[PDB]
This record gives sequence, C-alpha cells and structure tokens, in this order.
Amino acid sequence: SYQKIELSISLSLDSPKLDESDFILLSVKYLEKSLGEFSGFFEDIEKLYFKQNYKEAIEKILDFCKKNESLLSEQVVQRLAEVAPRLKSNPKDNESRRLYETLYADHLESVIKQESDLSVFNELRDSYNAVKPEYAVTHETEIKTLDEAKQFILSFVMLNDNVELPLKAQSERYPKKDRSREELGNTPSANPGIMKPNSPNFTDNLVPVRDVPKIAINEKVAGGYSKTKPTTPFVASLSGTTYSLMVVLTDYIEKHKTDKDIEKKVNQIINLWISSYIKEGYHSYSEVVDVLTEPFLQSIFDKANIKLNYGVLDDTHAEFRKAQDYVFGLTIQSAMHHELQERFKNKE
Amino acid sequence: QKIELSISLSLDSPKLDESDFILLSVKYLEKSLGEFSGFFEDIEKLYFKQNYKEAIEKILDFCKKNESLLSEQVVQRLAEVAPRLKSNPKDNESRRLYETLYADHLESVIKQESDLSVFNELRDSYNAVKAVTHETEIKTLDEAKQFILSFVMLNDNVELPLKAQSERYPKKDRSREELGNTPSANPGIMKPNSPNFTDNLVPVRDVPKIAINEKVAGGYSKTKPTTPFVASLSGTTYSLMVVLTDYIEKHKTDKDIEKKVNQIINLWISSYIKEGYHSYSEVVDVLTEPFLQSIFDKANIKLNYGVLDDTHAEFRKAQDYVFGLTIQSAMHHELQERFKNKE
Amino acid sequence: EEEIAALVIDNGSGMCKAGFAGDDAPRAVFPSIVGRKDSYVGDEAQSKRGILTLKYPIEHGIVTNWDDMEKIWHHTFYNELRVAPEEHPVLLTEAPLNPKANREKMTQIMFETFNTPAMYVAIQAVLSLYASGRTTGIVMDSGDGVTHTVPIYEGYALPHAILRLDLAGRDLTDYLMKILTERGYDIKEKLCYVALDFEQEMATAKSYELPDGQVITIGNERFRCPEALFQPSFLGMESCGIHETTFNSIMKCDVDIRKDLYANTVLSGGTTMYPGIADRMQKEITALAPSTMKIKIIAPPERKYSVWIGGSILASLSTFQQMWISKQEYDESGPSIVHRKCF
Amino acid sequence: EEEIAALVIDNGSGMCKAGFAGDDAPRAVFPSIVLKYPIEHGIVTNWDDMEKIWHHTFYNELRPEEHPVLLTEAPLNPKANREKMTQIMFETFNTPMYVAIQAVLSLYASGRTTGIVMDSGDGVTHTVPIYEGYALPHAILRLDLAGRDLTDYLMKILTERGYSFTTTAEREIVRDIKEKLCYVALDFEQEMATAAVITIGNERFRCPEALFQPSFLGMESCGIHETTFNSIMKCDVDIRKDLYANTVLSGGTTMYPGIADRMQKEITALAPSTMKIKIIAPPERKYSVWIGGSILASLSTFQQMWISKQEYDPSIVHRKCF
Repeated sequence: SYQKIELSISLSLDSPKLDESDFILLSVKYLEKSLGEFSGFFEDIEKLYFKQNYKEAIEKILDFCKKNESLLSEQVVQRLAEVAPRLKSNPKDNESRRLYETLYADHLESVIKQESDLSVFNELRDSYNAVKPEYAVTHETEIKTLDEAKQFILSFVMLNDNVELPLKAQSERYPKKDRSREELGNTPSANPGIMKPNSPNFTDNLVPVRDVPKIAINEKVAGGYSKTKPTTPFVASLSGTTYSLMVVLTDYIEKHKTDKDIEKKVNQIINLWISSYIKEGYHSYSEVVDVLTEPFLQSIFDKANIKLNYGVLDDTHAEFRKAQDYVFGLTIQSAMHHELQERFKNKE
Repeated sequence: QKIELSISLSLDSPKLDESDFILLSVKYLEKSLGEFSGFFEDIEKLYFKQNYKEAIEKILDFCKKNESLLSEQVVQRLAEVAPRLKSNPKDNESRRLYETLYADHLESVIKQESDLSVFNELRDSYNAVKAVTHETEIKTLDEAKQFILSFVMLNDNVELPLKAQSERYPKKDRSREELGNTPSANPGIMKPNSPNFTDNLVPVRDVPKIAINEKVAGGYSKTKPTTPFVASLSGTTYSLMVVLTDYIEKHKTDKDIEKKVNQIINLWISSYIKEGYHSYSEVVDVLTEPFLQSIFDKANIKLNYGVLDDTHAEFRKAQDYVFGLTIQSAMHHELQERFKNKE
Repeated sequence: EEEIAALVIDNGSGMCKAGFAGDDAPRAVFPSIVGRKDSYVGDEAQSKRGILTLKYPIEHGIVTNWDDMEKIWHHTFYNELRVAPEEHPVLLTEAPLNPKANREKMTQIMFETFNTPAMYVAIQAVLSLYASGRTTGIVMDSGDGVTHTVPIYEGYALPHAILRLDLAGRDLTDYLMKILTERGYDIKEKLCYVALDFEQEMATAKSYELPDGQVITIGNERFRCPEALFQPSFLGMESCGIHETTFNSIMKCDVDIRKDLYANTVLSGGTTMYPGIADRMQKEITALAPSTMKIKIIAPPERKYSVWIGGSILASLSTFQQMWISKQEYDESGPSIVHRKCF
Repeated sequence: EEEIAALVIDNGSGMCKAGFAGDDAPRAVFPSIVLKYPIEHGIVTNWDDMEKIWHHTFYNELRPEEHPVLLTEAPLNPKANREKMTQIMFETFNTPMYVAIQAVLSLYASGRTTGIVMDSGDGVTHTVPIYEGYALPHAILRLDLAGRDLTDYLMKILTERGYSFTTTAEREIVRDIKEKLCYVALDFEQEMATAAVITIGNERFRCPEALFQPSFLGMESCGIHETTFNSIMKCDVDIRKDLYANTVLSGGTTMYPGIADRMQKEITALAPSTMKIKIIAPPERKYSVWIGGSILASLSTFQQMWISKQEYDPSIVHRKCF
C-alpha cells in the first residue's frame, strides 16, 4: 500500500543524522508523489541544491507545501514543519551531497566527451612548459581522449608552491584552510567522492577497492572553511593546486585572447578539472569553485571578457533522483538500526 | 439438522420394503421428539409380530397428532412413501437381521435359567416314538440343542399324520430345484451380500440356496409376504409335536409343565432360527393351527411363543442396519449419475 | 462457507498416498518407512539409511506396528501435507480382511491422538472400483506387498470370496535381482511387459543405461519379470497365479451374480501397470470359463492412484456427509462405531 | 483483512531453510540437491535448478501469489546474481521481495547492528564486518573451506585409523560424527599429546583444527582466526574497538564445541594488546540467519523497505535494497 511509503518518510524524517540536505531531497519526492504544472518547483529547488542554497529552498518548499496543502495532507506539513527549524549540517556526515556530486562529475564528463575538439588541451601544454620548464610535460603530440586530457591536467601538481606563491598570498580565503596536520593515514574504500568508507552505496555505484586518505579538520584554525561553509561536503581545505591551473591559464588567456573561441575552451578545461577532481576524491565542488571565484583570480577573466560557467548543468535531475533514493533507504535501515538495539536490550 | 435430511435421503430407496420404513421413521422420531415410551414399545411388539400394516397406521397417525414438535419434511415425506410399499420375501434383509439378533437373545434367557432338566426327560419321551446316542447327561445348552436339533431323525414317516391334519402345509413354496451351496456370512441372513457388523459375522459356512416356486396358489410366501426367505413352513416341527404331545401324555399334571414346555418350544424356535434353517414366522405358524393348539388345551397349557419384553436392543441395531443400507445406496446413485455424466 | 476439506490417506504396504478431497491427484506419496530426531519417516529416512534402522509399519497391507504408523500420520498430516488434522475430516483406507482391531485401532488414533473431526475406514479395493464408476465387480488389487482379487456387489464385498496372494511388486523386483545378476551385469521396470504367450515370446529369445556401470540390454528377463504374477513358479510359489486366483474367486459366489463379475474385472495397483496384462488376464480367464459369458477386463490408467481417486470422489460427495463419524459418536459409542457405521 | 505473512528463505550451499515469518521455528530445512546442487561456494551457479528448489520451497514443503518473499543472499554476491533473484520471484513466481545478507541477518539476530560476524557454512566461511548494519565491501574476507570439506576430512582421518566409511549412506555417518563428537581444542598441541556413530576416534580435535589451520587439507589460506584479524585491520581504526567487542559466531559449522574460547585466544594474542575482545555465540547459531530474517519481516518499518510489484515495474535491487 502507498501509505507505507508515506509512513516511511514520516519515519525517515525522524532520524538523528538528518540534515539540511536530506530534507530537500526527500521532500521533493514527497511532493512529487503526494501530488503526482509544478514542474518548475523541482527545478527551482534543484538549481539551489547545486549551489548549496539549502537554506532558502527548504523554506520555499515549505511554502509550497502549505499553499498546496489542499492536495497534500495535514501530516506531511505538520512533520515537515517541525523538523526544519532544528537543522544543521556536518561536513563529516553530509553524505547525500557527496553521491550527488560524485554522480554529477561523471555527468559533466560525457558532456565534455560530447564536446569534441580536444585540441584545446593540447595547446594548454605550450603554456605549462613555460611555467615550470624544469618539470615540463613532454607527452602525446595529441591528447586525443579525455582520459589523456585528464591525467595531464592533473599533472599541475608539478608546478610547485614556488610558481604559484605570488598568487596564493593575496587571497584572504586560503589562509583559512582547516586541514589538520595530523597524518591520519589511508583507509580502504568503495566510492571516492563519498570518502566515507562506511556509506551505504548501491552496488551499482561501487568502484574498485581503492585506498582513500583520511583527512582531519582542525577545528581551531580561526576561520576554518568548514566553519564558514558547512554545506560543502568534506573540506578541510581550499583547492591549492587550483592556484596552479591559473598560472598555466593566465599565460594562455593572454596568448589566445586573439582566438574567438577561448570562452568555450577555458570552460572546457575548468569544467574538466572540476569533474575529475570530484571523481577522484581530491576535493569538493565548492572547494575548487570558491577559489577561482575570488576577487583577484576573476580579474583575469574580466580583462579578456570570459564568462565562466563553473560546471553548472541545469539538467541535474537524474542525479537528484538517484540521491533521493539514497536517503530513503539510508534512513529506514538506520532507524531500525535502533529498533533492534532496543529489542535486544529487552532480552538482557 | 444434519440428521433430519439423512432420513430424507434414506427415504428415496428403490428397495425399501415395509420393515425398513418403520425402522428409520421411528429413528426419525427418536431424535425429533426425543413421555412417548408407550408408542415405541408398541411399535416393537407389532414389529415382532410382523404386523406392520397396523404399525404404519400408528406411525402415520402419530405424526398428525404430534406434527407440532417435528418438521414439515418429516410429516409430508412419510405419507408420500407409505402407500407404495410392498414386501418381498426374498429381499427382506433387515428383517433377517432383527431375528438373528433375537435368537442370540432368547437363548441367553434360557442360558440364564438353570434347569435344563426338562430336556433329559424328553429324551425319555423321545425314546418312545423311534438315548439320542449321547452319554453325557444333558447339562449345557449345547447338548440340549443338539438333542433337540436331532429330532430331525423323526422323519416324514413318523410325523405324517399331522401333515394330513394341516390345510396350510400342502401349500408350500420351496422349489424342487437343487440350487446347491452358498458360503454365507450369517445363517438367518443367508445372502452373500449384507453389510454386517463385525458384531454379527461368524465363521464361513456353507448354507443352501432356496428357490420359491411361485406358481403355487395360496403358497406361504404369497399369503404372508412379510416373512423372509421363502418363509420356512417347517415340517420338522410336526415331529416335535409328536414328542411334545407324548411328553404331555407321560408327564402331565405337572405343576410346571406350561413352564417346562415353553422352554422346549422357544429354544427349539431359537435354535432353528440362529442356524438358518427356518424363520420365526414359520415355526410359529405351524403351531398356530387349531389341532396343534388343542393338545395344549387338553392339559390347560398356554404357549408363550418366544416373546420377550425387553427387545429394544435388537430393535436399534436394525435401525443402524437400514440406515447404513439406505444411505450407501444413495451415494451409490450419485456416483452412477456423475460418472455417466463424465462419458 | 469453506466447509472443511477432507484428507485421504492410502496406507499401503510400500508407499503412502495422501492428498485432499475433491482432487485429481495425490499431493504427497512417500515411503512407509520409519527409521530411527527421535525418528525419521518418509523419504528422508531413505536418505539416512546409514545410522538408522528402517522399519516398515504396514506389512502385507495390514498394520503390524502401531508405534511407527502413528508417525507416518504426523508426518503426513503435519509435514508432508502441512495441515493440522483437528480441522480437517480424515478418511483412511483399509485392506481386505482387515481384522477388527486395526479398525478399532485407527479410530482410537485419529480421534484421540489426532483429535480429528471425522473418520472413515474403507476397503481399498472398493474405492478402486469407485473410480471405474462401477458398484459391482471384481477388483484385482496389486500393490507392492499384497495382491487380492476382491469381489464387490452393490457396493459391498463378499468376505467369503476375498482371495489373497502373497506375491507382489516388492517380490518381482526382488526376483528380478536373481536374474539380472544372472546375466552377469533403481531398476528399469519401465521396460518390462507381459507377453500374450510367454512361450512364444521366449522363442524370440531394449537398451538401458546410466553413466556409471554401462549401457545394458534388457534381457529376456523382461517378460519373465511379470510372468511371476502369472506363474509364480518362477518364485517357486505354488500359490496360484493371477489368472486363477481370479476365476477361483468368482466361483465362490451365488451363480446369479457372476456374469456381472466376469464383465466388471478391474485391475488395480502398480503391479498391473505392466503393459499387456490386459490381454493376458483375459485370454486366461476366458479359457477357464463358460464361453458364453462376457469377460471384460478393465484397466484404467489412473490406476496407480485409483484407490485415491475413488476416495476423493467419495469424500467429495454431498451424500458422504452423513456417513462420517462425528467425534461425539466416538465419544459415545467408543471405537465400536467403526463397525456400526463403516460397514 | 488478515496481515498476510511474509516468507524467509536462506538458500544454502548445503541446506535450505524455509519457514514462515515471525515463527520461532523455521518450518522446513531441506537439502538443495536437484543429483545437482545449484548454489556454489555461496553463489548460485545453476540458476535453473534453483528455480526448482523454489517451486518446492513455495509449494511442496510449505504449501507465492499472496505471500511476500525475502530470499537471502551472500556477501559480495555478484550482483547480477541479484537482479535475477528479483526477476524470478516477481515474474515467474509473480510474488507480491527483499534480498538480504545472511551475515547482516546473523548480527541482527544478535540484537545488534554493528560488529564482525564469522559465518561458516558448507560452501564458504565468511568474515564480514558490519557497521551501521551495513556490509562493508573493503573488508569482507572469505575462505573456500568449510563444513562439507571438514566431513571429508573426517573421512580421511578415519580412513587411516582403519574404519572405512565408503558408501553414500556411510558418508552420512561421517557427517553425523563431525556434527557432534568432534570438537575445537583450546591447545591443539597439548591435545594431540594427551592423545598419547560411536566407533571411537582420537581425530576429534583435528577435524576442527582444519578450520584454524587449513594445511591439513592442503589449502594455502589462513585460519579463520586470521581471516578475521586481517579483515579487521582493513577497517577504520576507529570502529575496531567495537568490532572486536562484537564478534559473533554463526553458521552451522561453528557448532563445534569450543570454537569460542579459542576464537577469543587466538585473536586476543594477535589483537592490540589494549583493545576489547568479545565473542558472542548464540546457541541458535545453526539457524541464526533465519531467525534474523523473521524478526525483520515482522518489523513494522521494514514493511516499506520491500519492493512493490509495481515498483518492480530488476535494477531496483541495487537501489532500494541492500
């Protein structure tokens, strides 16, 4: 009966690890199903999930719920209304976001895979080799596939703190990373963006047993990023090596501002960096995005008139839905997690 | 409500005779009603007498008067099957059951009495006409009977005068056809087939097949059809009377002769029935003749013809007989139609 | 609604055939083995023959140990049919010439041990004819332990003609062992056939294999195998064959009924499943009989489970309602009601 | 209306256990041979024959259309051996399903949802770590050694003490002895020096020592003692305390008396000198998986973790189930 899918959320909305994110994801399903013209709302709230504006959208959702309380029920609005005021997020336990983002990257890749001319990356080489020649890349005359484009683009770690330092200093934000200097180690795991190794994955979303790092959040750095931006899934820092993409790119912007397609070609790169870095576990959308979105690093784009779409796809639906499903189950099986941690306590 | 319909399912029998109506109908009443002890005892007395036509009247009239305590299925269905009931001396199987059960119940009454000394005296009244070859004094009944079953030694040649006194002995139906031998279950109930309780089954014995010559005018099976078999008009009873009259002549003003002779006659009657030779209604009918009554009138003796007061026991087991006899016929019918509704 | 459904269990010498009423198939057939959980019944035991001493409760068709037979019933009702019997009425099947005890042992069991709501015992050979849709005839039941030739008339058997042979399926298989091992080579009984004239056939004197051992040609032993039934001499039993057992049987009857019998010869059992027994029983019986009579030999194909079919067709009868034994009856008349009601 | 029951089936390598939900008793336990076994070292290999175990299961033993069905699966089952479980039941059997990890079911039986469980059956002995009631892929470890093999071992060992159990019925005798008399010994070596169906043998402590050391058999794998530790150290240092203190023995081959005290010792010495080691053995370990599932099927909330027939309208097995 359907009233077991409704109770299920009445019961999934009562877990002690529910946060701001999971609410938006479960509610929509709840609205999408309690109802069955309201197409825009699941896109308006969606756009906001990719931007981490869970704050306003929770409320708009709970404004639609009341306005359309007619086609919904007293119970859904009651419950939904009780849970919202009491909401916070923890990077460590914000894991639905992580699935979304892990799945989003693979989505931004086909896109880039559908973006044919990969010559854009090849030309970028001539700019790296002039930034750190001592560490010059000397590879395929042509980067033909994104896997080739990706590995090299991930090779900017060769550009040391030395050629990037002029840039890292002026940021006010970078001095505020909160990655502790305690080398906690490596832990083996089943999915990369969802670094949590004990996360309930779907067997479909399972990758090989790769060894992921454990990173700690130094809560005491005054101004920790995690403190200022808690929605961002796991962040102990801000993307340092992004400062390096910029060197290779500052030299490129100025050499190919002459070309008229640079607007496209710069987003092809920035988007790829954003995707591969989220898939491979190195960072989070926002860790990378907040750096390039800096007063000093945006000037370069302004001078040559480039408008960046920092990897923002407006068809993020499949990813949304897939996550709505995550929480659904995660929440039920972790609420009985204590039904049998209470029935058992009735044997002793 | 399950019991009423059953008797309504038993009343469709193609083969129900008269003796079968009484038993089930009383059984219908024994449950529907449940102060009526006077009726049921009076149905047994008539049933023993084979006076069913009078009984049926009483049964059809007992329903009108007490129709209020019954159902309307009972009260119609009897007066619907009663006028079409004809007896058949061949297929009367319930009747035979009743009397085989009384033959065991009347000999026990004489096994309950201790003086089997009447019998010894008779041998001395037997030896005057034609020991009985026996040297063990008559002590038990299994020798008193055997010596009385031995009266068959007094053959036609020594009973024939009395045969020429009867006007009913000429009218006899047994056919001269030698039909042979049947391994029966019981002897009164000779037939190969009769459901028989494990209560009444006994060692396999071979019993004769009897044929009625129905051509005879006025034959016994014809005049009185209630009596089964071919009705056993007993000619061997005439040889008894030879000894009985002679016993009355030698031992005469015996204070206890009327007691002593009823012992001889009943046991004779109950030995002949149990062993299959003849049926009650006919041992009795030979003796009812006026010249055979006379002899007992010459000494002032009144013949208690094997009649017992407490025959409820035997009555009920015939209800359980006809009930199972009738119902199994009904399922049998069903099968026939349904299977012939398969072809 | 949902008047409760009956359960029918043919307790045979070799296997137990159980099912529910108004069905066309036995739900569960399993060996009658109790090996000894405190016991193992059924095919399971057959699997653990190692540490268990298997015993067969029903021997030669009749129940010898009641201690293990109760367990073929818990198993049947409870674990192969998964029904509590308290709820469902239970017919049982019985063998010809069943003593009285066993009929009173059952009643005690299922109304006391199993607290059933209704019971009923019936000769397995009657039910077999009930499948053929006949009420009068001769049924040659041939199980795995005992083969009988029981005459049934108007719904009832004639205990005097029930004839028995201690020759059976177990035996033929066992005899075959001698001969197979006599060719220098579980079994392929599904290739054996009964010849019309064994002697001609032996004057003509096909391919069977499993992975282990070898491909084997079924020898001339194929017809010899069922020829044991016809000539039990192969088993050195002078007991007469099935052709004869049947004729002799027919003649222990009144000569009025026989014609019917010669025309209603049902063959029952799996030992009769051999192809060609049909033409043989005939050729042979015709020889021993009045050429005028009709010899019809009737072998239906549902014969292996014929006993069951008739039983279902019997408990699946509206008119069977009355026949069953209500628990109170037992609670009143004791187990003796078996005879008073199950005739 | 009545609350129709759900059904719980643990399709096993050697034996199948079906019964009915809630019941403290599984109704049926029956060898899976169809003579060919469908399930292999824990993973169904011939599916077609298993469709048959199912007919028997649903019908002949238990007497699907109106009963929901929860088949059990294994850790790290190839997942396409999952969709198919979904497909047969919904389609062939038109069931009105949820597939679960046996191990998860055992811990669940324990009354707890986090620990590491050792499950020795006949096909495979798995050591699975469960946290938050979730099977952990990066730590699941297995051994293709288990009870069936141990029976075989008892055969060889006696084969040389002179008794001979060659036949098929005879093989069952061997299983019978392993099941009971033989035991796990606390100090093998002392006990193979005190050395110096009931025809008696001193191969009572050696048969289950094969679980601890598979060398007898000739297998190059570590004892269940270590498949456990190893698996543990592939778990976050943080959760180890618990796993150590929540170790449950389960499966039928753990019915050998005394595996407990040993599991404690061997691990204890291998373990951090400071952690907390606790082994929890239920006496009902033989059937602990099932019981585990009954509870669940009878949990009010699990009722929506199932899969609707319309929800089915086979890749929902990954996304609505675990």
